[PDB]
Amino acid sequence: THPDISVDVLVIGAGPTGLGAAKRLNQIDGPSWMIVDSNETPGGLASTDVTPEGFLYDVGGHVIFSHYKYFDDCLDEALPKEDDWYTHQRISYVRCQGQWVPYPFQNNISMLPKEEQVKCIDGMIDAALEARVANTKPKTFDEWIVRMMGTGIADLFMRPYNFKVWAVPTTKMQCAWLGERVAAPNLKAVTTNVILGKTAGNWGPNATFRFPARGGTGGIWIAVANTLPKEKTRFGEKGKVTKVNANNKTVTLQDGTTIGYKKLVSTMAVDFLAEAMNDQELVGLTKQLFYSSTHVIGVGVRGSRPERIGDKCWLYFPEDNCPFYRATIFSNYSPYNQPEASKKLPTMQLADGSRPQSTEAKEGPYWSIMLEVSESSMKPVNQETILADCIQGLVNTEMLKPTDEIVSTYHRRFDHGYPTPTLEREGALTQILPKLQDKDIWSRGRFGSWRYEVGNQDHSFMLGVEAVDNIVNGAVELTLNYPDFVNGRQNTERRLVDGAQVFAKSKAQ
Amino acid sequence: THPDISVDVLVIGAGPTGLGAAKRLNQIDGPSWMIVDSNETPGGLASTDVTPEGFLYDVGGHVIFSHYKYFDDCLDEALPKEDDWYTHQRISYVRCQGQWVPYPFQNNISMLPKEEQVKCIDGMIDAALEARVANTKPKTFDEWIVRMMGTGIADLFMRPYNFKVWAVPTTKMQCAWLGERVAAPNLKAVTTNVILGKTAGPNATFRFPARGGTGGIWIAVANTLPKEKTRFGEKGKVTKVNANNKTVTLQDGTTIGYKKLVSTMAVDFLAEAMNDQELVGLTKQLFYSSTHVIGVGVRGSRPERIGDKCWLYFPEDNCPFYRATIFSNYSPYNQPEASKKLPTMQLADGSRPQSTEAKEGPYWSIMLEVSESSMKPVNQETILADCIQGLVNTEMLKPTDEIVSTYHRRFDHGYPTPTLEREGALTQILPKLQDKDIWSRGRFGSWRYEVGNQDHSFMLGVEAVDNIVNGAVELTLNYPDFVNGRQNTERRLVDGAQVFAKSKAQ
Amino acid sequence: THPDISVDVLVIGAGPTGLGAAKRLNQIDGPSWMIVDSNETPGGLASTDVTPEGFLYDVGGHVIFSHYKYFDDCLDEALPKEDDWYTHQRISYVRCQGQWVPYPFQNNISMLPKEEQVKCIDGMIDAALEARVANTKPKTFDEWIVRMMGTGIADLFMRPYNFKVWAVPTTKMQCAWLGERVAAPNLKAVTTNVILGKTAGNWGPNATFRFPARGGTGGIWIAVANTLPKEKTRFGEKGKVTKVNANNKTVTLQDGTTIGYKKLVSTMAVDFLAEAMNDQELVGLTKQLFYSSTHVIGVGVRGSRPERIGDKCWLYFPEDNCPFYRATIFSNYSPYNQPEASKKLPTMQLADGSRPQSTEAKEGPYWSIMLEVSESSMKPVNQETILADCIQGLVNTEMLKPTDEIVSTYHRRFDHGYPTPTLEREGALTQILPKLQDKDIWSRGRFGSWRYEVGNQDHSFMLGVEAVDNIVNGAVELTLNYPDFVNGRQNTERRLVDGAQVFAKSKAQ
Amino acid sequence: THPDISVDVLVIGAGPTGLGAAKRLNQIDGPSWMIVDSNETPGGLASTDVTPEGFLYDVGGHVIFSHYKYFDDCLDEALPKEDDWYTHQRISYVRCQGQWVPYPFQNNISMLPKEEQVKCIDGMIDAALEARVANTKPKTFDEWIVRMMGTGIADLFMRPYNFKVWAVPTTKMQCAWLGERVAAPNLKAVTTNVILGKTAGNATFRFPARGGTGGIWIAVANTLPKEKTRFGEKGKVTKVNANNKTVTLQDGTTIGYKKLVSTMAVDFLAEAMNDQELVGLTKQLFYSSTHVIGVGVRGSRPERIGDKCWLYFPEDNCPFYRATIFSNYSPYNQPEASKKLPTMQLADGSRPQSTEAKEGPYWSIMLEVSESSMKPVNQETILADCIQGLVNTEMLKPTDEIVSTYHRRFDHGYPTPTLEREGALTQILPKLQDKDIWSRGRFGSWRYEVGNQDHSFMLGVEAVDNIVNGAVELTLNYPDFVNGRQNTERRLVDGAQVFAKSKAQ
Repeated sequence: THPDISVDVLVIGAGPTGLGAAKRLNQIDGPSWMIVDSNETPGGLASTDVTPEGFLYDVGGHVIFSHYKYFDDCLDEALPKEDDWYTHQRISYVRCQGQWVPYPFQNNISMLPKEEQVKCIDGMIDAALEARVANTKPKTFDEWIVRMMGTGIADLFMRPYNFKVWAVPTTKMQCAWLGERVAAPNLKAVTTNVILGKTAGNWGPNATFRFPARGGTGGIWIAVANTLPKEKTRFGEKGKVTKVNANNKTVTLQDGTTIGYKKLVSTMAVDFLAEAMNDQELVGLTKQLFYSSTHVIGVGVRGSRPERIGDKCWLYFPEDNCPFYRATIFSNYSPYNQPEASKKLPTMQLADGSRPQSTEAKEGPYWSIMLEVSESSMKPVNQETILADCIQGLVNTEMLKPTDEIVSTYHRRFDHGYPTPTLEREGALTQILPKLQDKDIWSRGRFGSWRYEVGNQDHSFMLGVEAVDNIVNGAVELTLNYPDFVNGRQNTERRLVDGAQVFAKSKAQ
Repeated sequence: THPDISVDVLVIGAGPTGLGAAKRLNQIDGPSWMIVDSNETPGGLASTDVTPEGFLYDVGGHVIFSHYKYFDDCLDEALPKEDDWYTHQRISYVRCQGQWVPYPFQNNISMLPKEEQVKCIDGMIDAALEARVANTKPKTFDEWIVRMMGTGIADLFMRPYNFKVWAVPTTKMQCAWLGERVAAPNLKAVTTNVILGKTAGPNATFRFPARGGTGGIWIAVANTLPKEKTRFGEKGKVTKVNANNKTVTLQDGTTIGYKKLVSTMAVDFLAEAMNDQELVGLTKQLFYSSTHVIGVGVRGSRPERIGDKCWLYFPEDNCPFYRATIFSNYSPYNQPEASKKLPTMQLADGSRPQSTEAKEGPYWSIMLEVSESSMKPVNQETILADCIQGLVNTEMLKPTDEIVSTYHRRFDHGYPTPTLEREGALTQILPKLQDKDIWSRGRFGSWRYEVGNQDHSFMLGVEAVDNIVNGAVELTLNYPDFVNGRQNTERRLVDGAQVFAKSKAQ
Repeated sequence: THPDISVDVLVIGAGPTGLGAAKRLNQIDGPSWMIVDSNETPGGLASTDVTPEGFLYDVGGHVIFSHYKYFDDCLDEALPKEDDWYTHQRISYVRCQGQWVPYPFQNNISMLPKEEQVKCIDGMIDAALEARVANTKPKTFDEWIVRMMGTGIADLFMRPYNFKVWAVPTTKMQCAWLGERVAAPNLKAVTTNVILGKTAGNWGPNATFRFPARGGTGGIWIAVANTLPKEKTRFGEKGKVTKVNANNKTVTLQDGTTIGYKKLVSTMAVDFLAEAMNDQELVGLTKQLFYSSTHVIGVGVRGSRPERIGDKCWLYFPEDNCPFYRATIFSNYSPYNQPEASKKLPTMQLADGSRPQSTEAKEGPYWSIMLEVSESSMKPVNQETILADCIQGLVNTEMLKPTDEIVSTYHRRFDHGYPTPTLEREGALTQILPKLQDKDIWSRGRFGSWRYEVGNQDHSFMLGVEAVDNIVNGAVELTLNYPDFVNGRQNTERRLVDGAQVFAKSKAQ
Repeated sequence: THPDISVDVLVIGAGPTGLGAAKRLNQIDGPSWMIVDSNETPGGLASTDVTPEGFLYDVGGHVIFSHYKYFDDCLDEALPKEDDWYTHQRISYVRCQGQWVPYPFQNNISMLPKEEQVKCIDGMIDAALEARVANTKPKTFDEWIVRMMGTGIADLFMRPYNFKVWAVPTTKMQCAWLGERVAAPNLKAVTTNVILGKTAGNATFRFPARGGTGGIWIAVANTLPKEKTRFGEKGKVTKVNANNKTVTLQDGTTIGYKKLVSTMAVDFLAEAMNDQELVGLTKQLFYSSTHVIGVGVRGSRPERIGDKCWLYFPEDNCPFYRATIFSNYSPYNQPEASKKLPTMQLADGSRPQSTEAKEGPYWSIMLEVSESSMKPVNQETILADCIQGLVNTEMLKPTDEIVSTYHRRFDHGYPTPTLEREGALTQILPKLQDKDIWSRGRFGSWRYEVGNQDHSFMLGVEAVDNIVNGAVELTLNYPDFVNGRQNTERRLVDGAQVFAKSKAQ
């Protein structure tokens, strides 16, 4: 019984990964292919929501750094205008004891209370002397943190911050995900800055990342998707997969439609994939994995951008005076992420939670704040009070004066937000992925692979690109199995226009 | 002006590297391509010569272990019959003080005289203690050796042997080529064997062609190539390379135009043919050694003591060769059958035969290698006599043994020497050539011994093409450690592209 | 009220320590002095007992190495003839798995089952590697052992043997007592003998110790005591101290006699001293000290000395096929430690434990075996049965045949056998000794100072000598406070005839 | 034949070492003894000279820390009044880049310029990381310095300073002499101070109120029975016959001894013995000569330099390696304000306005300069260069009026801890010992570790105690042992003397 549709390669999911596979599939333009997604808007969790008042909010951060030229070609194609991008300085600050400590944290303890400085330096001196002798590798994320920068810096930043991040204690996670690099501290660099009292960090003006002028991050994956042949695309309720028969290689859609495939590139969460296949073996193995939920809170506020935050990026918060682990002045990325000044809007509430004087609609200008909070069984989140608690924190950290007028609020909860690099992660993945692979199924992506190391928009995109390259050209899936390898090098070989397309085109001439 | 022939991808050289490139270019079957070689018989320095008496002798050894599936696939295609191959045990012995020490050397010191075992163990104990503290990497091959297995084993084996091999002292060579594995000994392993007296079944295996020798593989492989895209013989000899206009001048005058050039000739010859004085200067910084390949056919049965098909390494001074093997053990067709009659040329002791009568066999064969360089000269007139004598000293030939054949050929460019100055030159030479759309690859193409093996060189060409076409990462070129530490299964002789393009017609 | 007797320096106890003080006091011959002991026979716990059948047994071992020339002069004086001493080779064996493993045990594992050789070598290799990096000192006797020769040799010899010796597990003892010599194994030496199958250790022929030709060890201290002015000695029931009044510097004897002193050198067990002072403070502190009891078993046997046991030395037993931790062929030290061959003695029992054939008295020759068993609250000893167990042990270790005729037996139990180098030892001693010192009481000796490191005859003797030298000439008590210092050097300065005596005799001339 | 005099024990030299032997010989009061010295004034190179103007200068420093109670007892006896001593704080400074770095140097790098602190901490971070792995002992003085405090502190202070002191590069000297304390820096201690910006290293030493340091040894000698002494031209040793145990004096007097305690320089001793074997071995020893300069200045003492202590100078803007405001130890080391003295010259070197003698008050400075075959010293200009240095280091204003100058050169100033030292002494000392000669002292034993006044004094004390009571010579053979502990056992009144007195009663 032949299916309704028959393609060589079927890509499920129109996120960075899905589009990655699709963009390479369409570049090779050889075997037949098709891409599906239950959402009519391509980009997935890399999209950009908007508020009724017109405030944009990235659901999945932004690419501050790409490791592949291929990824760059694909972005340059979608948004080819210099006016499509706003280059920004890669900045970073850590909120510690009423201080904005620039990245990296260690090289800036010179602006912490001197007593604290001592506890830190001593801690590193211990880590530096133990490293000089260390003959083993760290077993947990915790051990990895100590060895790298002593207990002192381990009690002020890393430990407490990484809990608010992964909602899981550092002792329950592996550390191989961080890289192959030796866990050894640099005393000279840290002591020097303390002595000179010198402060530094970020990078100027060389280290820069680009952000899309309009539409937020979602606009990027939208533009890319539009470079595809629309007949091969299938987005919306018509593209929602409900059943996956790995045995006869047939996918059933929600309406009932069935698609046959020779190779399957799945970018949905593997735990969902397992159920769609109804394989109690995979469902059992997938349950061994672990993830955290994330609350993306947004806050629009009237007035110009406060001097004390100026040029921006993200801010890390290791302390207790706030529920969020990181924040960001999203208004600093592009003026079009907010309504213009002329736009008039009523004030919903003040920063202290008080009532607005008047309900009248006053005009801008406007600036916007975006932040994130993690949820898991070890770190529960009150869905109702977390938005108000964030606004409180924004005040505690002195990012909002209680007299600040909030014009817009935002709050969405993502069940699958962070593929946790637990200690049991690989023990499970070393079974799951091979099994799926035996069924000619390439499960790749942030939750398709379940490896945070390669969950970035540039990594995920290449996962798809490489999964395909493997299926067709038998290319090695580097990013999937060797994160350190790709990260520690400039990947420039593969381009949007390889010698194949060059020769086939000059072939006509 | 337009050249006589014009192809997208021109491959120069018909060795494993060249044939590797050709195989991928022919698999992809997209962009126009052509492979040339000044020699009319494909295979290059991986070919098999034959003596007038009928003895086979490979000139570039054989593959004991493949690192890629794509390499196996191409071999299966050239020799599809099980009968085309013989499977042998991977084994190795070091001749040290009248003893045959199993590989690996350090795990079998229990074969050495005990007094010597002490000096080895003590040395490793020093190594083990220093490794516990080491915070840097070895800088020379010699440093690496010491850290790995101490001075005891260094003076007994590693140091003397590696000079006989590279014709260059261990102190003049880098050590990164050996891999990125930490230079630290394993006492517990070494001590255990000595204590238990144990000497380290199915075992791992390698395959050798039933007929033709190693060269027979590359001939069969080249046959699966569209003959019209091949040009072997004096008609394919490259005499000039114009990198500016991308044109290659053959010996007969024929000119070939290319977009991409995969050159597999010695990069010092390439620079010459380009008349690029800059490259010639840089290329002079590289170093290499010359190898003498000697072969000896002898009447009678094989010595009982040495039945295994493998390598025998010789660190000592009682023989000029550093490497030897009973080539007749690999396949019974590397030497004439028993019924064939041949006269005795000389006895192993160098004496004269009693008569010139042509008698029957059977026959066994030995091959051995000798290295030559400015730091290690070789008398080409007496080297063979010295080898035979050495074959007596190592008790591989009785002075009474009857020698039936002698083979002797000298290869100018034998080994690409991993010197301390190598990468210093190669990081200039390769990128520049790359800026002219020229992929200089291979044993002497890229000059890296780490990947100068048959299976490595073959992939250097394959990957080079895959880089030119599908924009693949040349992993074997820039990351020997990576490809060597894993099983390269992805790339196949039949990839998804061919499967899908074919089933499409259906 | 004034004491019946008055001296400047009073020495309580006529063991090696007390005798040492007396000898230096008689040599100086300046300040008035007197030495008392409740025992009629001088020598203390370094005496020699005799069985009815005429077998000698040292209750306190014998000197195998002198660390001081002064100790030599005094022995030379007491026993001036060459026919008074027998010089023997310092040899030693450890009984391990049916093998006599020469000292040191590590350098002779080349005699154990090869499977054992492996576990030992690996252990040392681990020890050698950790030592190269070690930046701290061992805290207990156990850590010190592991650091020296790895767990392999630790589980085979050290650990089990040292419990049988100290009646306390190696984890409950300090290791400062062993010396300041760095705990690091010698791999090359050990592996060499294993490879060569070489055997050596019990040094010869210049590593020698001398032994008294007659009277056993006890004869030495009896001869040494005789060199003293008898009117200054007071041994027997007339010399028993029953009370010490530190406040008015008076001692009360059993008969009621009182001796007044300026300085007191008390060589009795410090815990008993505290009790004879009625000082509850010192009694409490002294309770924190720990000791073990020792049973000394003797076995006289008919026949010549077997060939295997051969020469004169000590034998160590880590294994539990015997109750004793060390044994010695006491008949090899001197022919006069047992009856002559013409002496007729009946057979008491056979080694197997059965009753002999006839009760008739037969001739010799005879040989003797001496051994020791420790006792504590953690290692109890059945006093009624331990003798038969030792004899059984001698059979199991194959020192006696079941057919060997036992002619004599000996069994004495010493309550205070060994001063135990527990972890709490110096916590108490650094309190006890100073307090007694403030009262002008030099508490010195095996149980006077409670430090086993210097509890030997040669050490003890000097503890007394140096105590007197400190009292009179203000000398430094090196042996008491710096064990390593004296042991690691040749003490030749102090002689039985110093310049003081020489210049006084020549001034005479 | 028989000698003019015959004693059981003869002591040669009335310096701290010799007097230490005489003090114990007299305390024991048993065997016959006598002590000689070619100088009528006892104290040796621990004496105190005086300028014609009335300024005192110690030729051999002063004790800042005693390691023996016996040493204290003997000074207490010589100067029994409390008014005899002044107690000052133990302190010292290093002059580095117009800065006064408190001791110890490392713990006060927070006084150096910021940039310099980086080089120093970076250097120590290297030293600390290497010591964590070190498995051998330093072979030279230099190696010891590099391991202890890194190359930064080495190039800035230690290396250049030590050459000015020993007149020999740090690479030519052993390092056992500094002690057996593990050569390893303390980062936490050093970093803490820099971080806290705090400055730190009560602890005191005593200095005689009158007569300077020499006054001490003069009083100590006075406690000896004069008939057993013999100081002056009459006590000069000119010959030593070690075979018949007879010493000849300059006048011709012959002294017969049983044991000889010689405290003269061992190289001179060998000469006086006419023993070519020892003379040869003695040549392997090395020493530096020292110049002791004294400056008398009119007016009050500079504000910033009020503490009486040592000031060390590693830099080359002055020839001296150490200096001290000797006028801060006691107001009696210089003339009283009412004293009238003419100005000899100004600190800038120029001439005075008038030659009239004006009143004080006065203050004083002393400094030391080393000399050797590897560090020559011009004797005719060294004084003027030291004055210039005092100006460069800003201790003297070019307008300061100099009222007195002192300059003496000592051939045998310091016993150099060279690499060859022990190889020579382990032969020389035993050989003399076999001849019943106890060659002890600063140049008698040649070991700088124990060449201080408190050590030297004990070298004699223990030499006698060895000859008489058979005591171990700890100070001679185990400097670390005696230094790392408080030596309280031996006292000026031992139990021997208590029991002899109470025996009379």
